[PDB]
Amino acid sequence: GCCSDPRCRWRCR
Repeated sequence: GCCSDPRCRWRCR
């Protein structure tokens, strides 16, 4: 998953 930064939290949210 890339939900670690504000530049890779696309589908994260």
